[PDB]
Amino acid sequence: MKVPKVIKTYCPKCKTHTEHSVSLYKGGKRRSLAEGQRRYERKNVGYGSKRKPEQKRFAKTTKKQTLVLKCQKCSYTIVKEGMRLKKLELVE
RNA sequence: CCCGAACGGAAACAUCUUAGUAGGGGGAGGAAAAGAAAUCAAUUGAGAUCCCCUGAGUAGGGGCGACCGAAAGGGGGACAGC
RNA sequence: GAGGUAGAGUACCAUCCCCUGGUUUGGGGGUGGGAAGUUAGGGGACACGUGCCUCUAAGGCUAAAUAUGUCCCGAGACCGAU
RNA sequence: CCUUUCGUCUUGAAACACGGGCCGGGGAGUUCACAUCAGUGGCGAGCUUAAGGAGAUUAUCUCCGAAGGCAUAGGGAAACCAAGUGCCCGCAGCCUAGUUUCUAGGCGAGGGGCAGGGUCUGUCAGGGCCUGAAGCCACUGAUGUGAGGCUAGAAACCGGGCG
RNA sequence: ACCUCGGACUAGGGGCAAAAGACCAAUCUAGCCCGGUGAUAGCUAGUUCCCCCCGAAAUGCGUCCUAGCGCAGCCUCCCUAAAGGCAGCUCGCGGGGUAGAGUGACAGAUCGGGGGCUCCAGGCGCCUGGGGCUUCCGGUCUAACUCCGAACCCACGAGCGCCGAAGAAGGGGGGAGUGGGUCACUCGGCGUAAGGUUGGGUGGCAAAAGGGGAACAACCCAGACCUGGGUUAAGGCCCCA
RNA sequence: UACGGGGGCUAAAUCCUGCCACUGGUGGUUGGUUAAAUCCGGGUUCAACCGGGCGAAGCCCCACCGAAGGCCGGGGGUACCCUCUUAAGGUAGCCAAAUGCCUUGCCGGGUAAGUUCCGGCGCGCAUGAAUGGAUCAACGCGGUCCCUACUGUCC
RNA sequence: CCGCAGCCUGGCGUUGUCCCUCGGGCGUUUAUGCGUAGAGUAGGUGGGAGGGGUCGAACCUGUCCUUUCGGGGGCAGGGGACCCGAAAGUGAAACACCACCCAUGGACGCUCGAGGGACUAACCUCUCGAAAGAGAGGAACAACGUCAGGUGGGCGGUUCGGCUGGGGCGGCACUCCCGCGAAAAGAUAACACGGGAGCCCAAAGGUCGGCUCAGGCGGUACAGAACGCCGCCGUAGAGCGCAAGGGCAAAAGCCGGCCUGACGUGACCCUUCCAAGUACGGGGUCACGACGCGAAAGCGGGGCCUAGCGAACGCUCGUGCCCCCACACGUGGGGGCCGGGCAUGACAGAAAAGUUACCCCGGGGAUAACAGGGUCGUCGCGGGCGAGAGCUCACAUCGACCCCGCGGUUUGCUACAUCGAUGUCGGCUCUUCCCACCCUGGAGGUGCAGCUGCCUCCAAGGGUAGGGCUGCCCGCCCGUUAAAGGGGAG
RNA sequence: UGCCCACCCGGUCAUAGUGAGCGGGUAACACCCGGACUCGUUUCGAACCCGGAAGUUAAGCCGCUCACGUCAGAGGGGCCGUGGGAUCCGAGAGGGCCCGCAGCCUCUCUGAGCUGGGAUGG
Repeated sequence: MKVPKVIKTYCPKCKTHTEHSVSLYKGGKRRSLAEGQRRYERKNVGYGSKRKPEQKRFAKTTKKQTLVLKCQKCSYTIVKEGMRLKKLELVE
């Protein structure tokens, strides 16, 4: 697909339809020392089999594409619903 | 007091649990152990330890799965401290 | 009033391992470092700082209150010779 | 005169399926704890004493002992907030005169439907939950769950010894 | 590389094996005994007093699931609740594309003739044969065609009819088994077929004795409180009888 | 204490498993490099120090020598052609082998008949010379086939 | 799927002393600096108009080093005492003193490397020695401990999907969708049939406006059946993204204009999933708010409608706050919500390879193999009919294409019976049955001179061998005989 | 008066349609006049938009006739189902019969526009 860089949509803080910056969604860094991460080593310490099952088989060819819009007039950022696509082209 | 199991359970099973039990080794006594806080808790309080009833399946742990699982305080027993 | 004493590879720290709810927080050990020590230290749920509160280890030793039937008295909605 | 042999598995299969010589004796849904219900009783905005102590003809018994737990308010993670009333239909019973024999009408407990209120959430409608004042204890009972778990039945694996 | 005797040593996930997974005490794809341990069984067999009342399913969805379970439906028992409830029919009023029928009403399938137009081959401008196009006329089929279209089945209202305060629409609660069905008839599909399989509806049987069909789970008659009398059903009536 | 210690295939024995591309040497050269000694110039009041021409042998190069070391494939196509290692591409043998499908290749032996076996010829789908192919002396309670003698195995 | 031994490498400790070249440093020792304008070396910031001054300066004269030989910096004597300005320039001034930074070199005690070397006193190896102790070689290595990484079926535990007309192979009927199945309510099976999806579209989306298609006819240069143009007809025969079904004409089709509603938040409801429980997903109807389109009504939370998709846990993102302790407070760091993404196609979500013919266990006739029953595609046989050949003539005999029947001799399916056993091929012996008659008996026809033939019908009383090859059956063959029939009886 | 006759606004959505022929208009309705302004023609006043308005029943509109399409009625012909039941027939396929219902096609003939709300014309 093709999507323009700027889309006039509603801004919750601006309480009307405003211009926005549109870009793909990117996951953040794993951010070690998380509670869900801390227990991993505390569960991996000692002797035993691979404590947590890990996925090895993959079925879906692609992954869901998500749109991220930022509200220029108030620096707000909104999170949109995902969708399955080949590759979301950001060219206007 | 050291060493240290599998069986099963998770309807599979590997983390986990079954479990510091079964069992090994050492060493006593008629009881042993422990015993005088680097204890608690929290509006500035209590006052060794032990066991009994509660606190309580609460706190908290774990493919958050089966399950495991306190303490503090209160109530009893005798309450000895050098 | 003045002066003095008050326990080291011990606390504590990093790491690996063990276990217990102890979890970024517990205790033990191996390994490496490693203090202060009275004008000392520790502790008061992640770390650090600040104040406030309470204890003083790294040596002892200890009456009773409970664990049990190889045994001895007693009792029993325990059976009558497969 | 009419009549396939017991039990079980089983769509039927029982009669070519299994287990069945005879007799006698033995022999299999129990125990606890929790949860929940029923039935039963005691008390009641309380209930309930445990563990435990004292006295006693001594495990019986009597008194004492709320320790505690459940209910007595819910929402949400929290900071916190935090109700119990108001309409209507209407059973039994009662009252009214007829009782002609009675929904003829009222009163109407209970109950039902619209409400309302507290709470979080949503910017309002809303949405989720709670709220109309009764549970606790004791016995027996039943079922689920955990313990060998109705009875009996395996290859397995492990520890320690003995060849 | 003979054979054998007495002594001695090698221990089980080990020992030995001129090695067959052989032997190691009759126990060897991992020795024995005792203890974990009353291990694990979604499997297999048994499960014991009487009377009486009531009284099923073999289906759907999910499941490393089809030899079991969860949620349903189907049962029994209890309490509350207080006038309606509806397994049938009739009327009224709606829904339908199936049986059938049609193909010039689409989609396709498919047989022939006639007329005209066009091209080619042959023969003497003509004729014949063949090729393409059109028109007209005729016929043959459709689970995946429907211009039409029943019986029929279903919704709702009213009516009829039945049950109902002796024995009660709704609500709550305790306890289950049931998830392998089969056959007969009837309308399908698969397959020629099948006491085959797989669907819709009904009926038994399962759990239903009694009478007939010779005996018999299911075929017909017909639902066993008991004794007795009588009349009858499905069937039968020469003898067995 | 390596003619050893341990580990792996095998089972005795016998026989089959044209080329100078590189090096070495020899011979030579248009041509390039090449030490010591010597000449010239700068520079130094002379010496130390910088560049220019001559510079032997060896090396750079070519050809030959393989009873000099030694070497001597595969693929494409139809035993042969062709690029490269590096020059060519291993002759030869064996075979109805366990290899051959037409099958019982055909024929002969052996019997009345032989789907068994043996041997011979040659159509090699698809042998192509190494942990392979061929090979039987002696040996075997090994397996198959045939003959004699034998004989109640049979009729 | 993995885990643990062992092995290799490296780090740390047992780990000592001299060094040695270089590159790093540690705390020190010191000394070295011109874009232009200007008395002139302003390298860049500070306190600082005072700093030096028998608490020794200006002046010039040389020895000396260096440099962009610009020029400054260090030497005592000759000289016994003087210069910079708060004054002139510089986007930034004082060679007025003392500080910081960059930058060049050497050295001091310590550390690390590229490393290298040496020694012995650790320690190791061996010998002597009763002990004590001594001697010989390697060496701060090795070896051990510990940690990490690589390898690691040497050893240990495990799984080895599901559906299935036995199982495996086969395929996915295992996730969702169209029609048919399917029988005019709904629901309704098949490893039934014909098919699709794991997307694509910033425009293929919203709205407004305009035009009407496929196709055919007549006339015009190139001109053509079909490029364009002018007229006539054309009820969909086109087109609408992707399979099918349906729907659609001033449109949902085609062409332009403007847009981003393919909207945020909170809802109810349909299908999923009938009656009669339920995850997703899709879809519909809303309110609040703001948008966009059009004059407007109004229409727009995606595609004309029906397929285009993923729980817990954990991770990440956005969101405004909330919480972090047995004392409070501060900072950091964490935790929670609410929603989004990261996947599981075995698609209602374990992390998962083969053999066991050395197997073992509890079962299974809910189920394979031999053996009954049902059936008859095949097999054998029969009959109908009759193209054809036989000299003529279908039926003496052969009968093609077709059609209708029988048997349950093999062979195909069926799983009703048997899995706590109905012991499996052949053959031997022995008994019996049947007739679709091989011979023997009777009768007949004949393309029957006679024999030999060929064929039909009746007839099951009797007989129907012996050998070779092959285990058989089957099959080939030998020599006689009347021939050397075929089948049943678990 | 009137009512229907067209018109504007419709409902029914073909019995109301299509095609041809003819008839009707001095109002109504169109045809038709012209574009400077409004607006507008990826050329054009074609069309649309605006300003109009001579002529005119030829279009259209309207009525009528005839054809076809199409709804019904009747006739002829075509074709033929299904519920309910039986130890009825038939081996089966199938069929009859008693109890209840039908419809389908195709030719012939006969009809074939209805109606609400308002300003013109008779």
